[PDB]
Amino acid sequence: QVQLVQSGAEVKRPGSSVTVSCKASGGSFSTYALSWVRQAPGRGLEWMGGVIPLLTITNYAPRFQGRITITADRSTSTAYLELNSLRPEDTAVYYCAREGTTGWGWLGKPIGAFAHWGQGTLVTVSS
Amino acid sequence: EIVLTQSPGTQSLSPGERATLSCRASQSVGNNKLAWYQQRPGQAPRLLIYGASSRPSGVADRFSGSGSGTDFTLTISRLEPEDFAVYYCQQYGQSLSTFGQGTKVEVKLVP
Repeated sequence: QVQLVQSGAEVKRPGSSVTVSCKASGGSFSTYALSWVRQAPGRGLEWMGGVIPLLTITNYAPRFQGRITITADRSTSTAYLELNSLRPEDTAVYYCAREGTTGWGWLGKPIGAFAHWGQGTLVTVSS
Repeated sequence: EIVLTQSPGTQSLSPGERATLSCRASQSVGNNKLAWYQQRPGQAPRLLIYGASSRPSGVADRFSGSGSGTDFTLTISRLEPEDFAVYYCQQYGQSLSTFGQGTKVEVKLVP
């Protein structure tokens, strides 16, 4: 039932900002997290941070904190990743992924595992 | 961070064969909070294993997770064409989640 759909590929100039969106549908009404994961071309996966939309709680990986902003709109179950000032190194596919809650009940710490993924959003830094 | 080391980085195998994939952790992974992901070309990662050995609904039982502490293993039996992909481990035993660098399971072609 759970599906994550991301906004489409974007091309951006250096120094510009871009915002990628991840919309979740299905699942239970719960304190799930939407996390962002980077994959550079030919390279591996890296966790950037995440947000629990129900509670407006955000969580960053330290190596990304200074250069990104993660937010959510809880009424549309949509999470957002803003890359604030783009460099060539920022060219990558950005994935959203959903962490479910643990145990009985709608309200709990998100598990760290990613059972559901968006299709990815390619961000290409031109110039 | 917990550094996760998957080696070797590439393994060359044939269909029908068993693959063993290792993930080693620079520190103990708490409560065996270790996941495995399969990523086929062009596609998003797909969760194969969580809690070290637990298999989500809809994942074939030829995928098996084992291990604990700092030493974890994914075993894939009867490699099917579909199983040639990159495989990643991930620890979430600390709030700073990290991934391994990936192991490519690729078809062994006689050179």
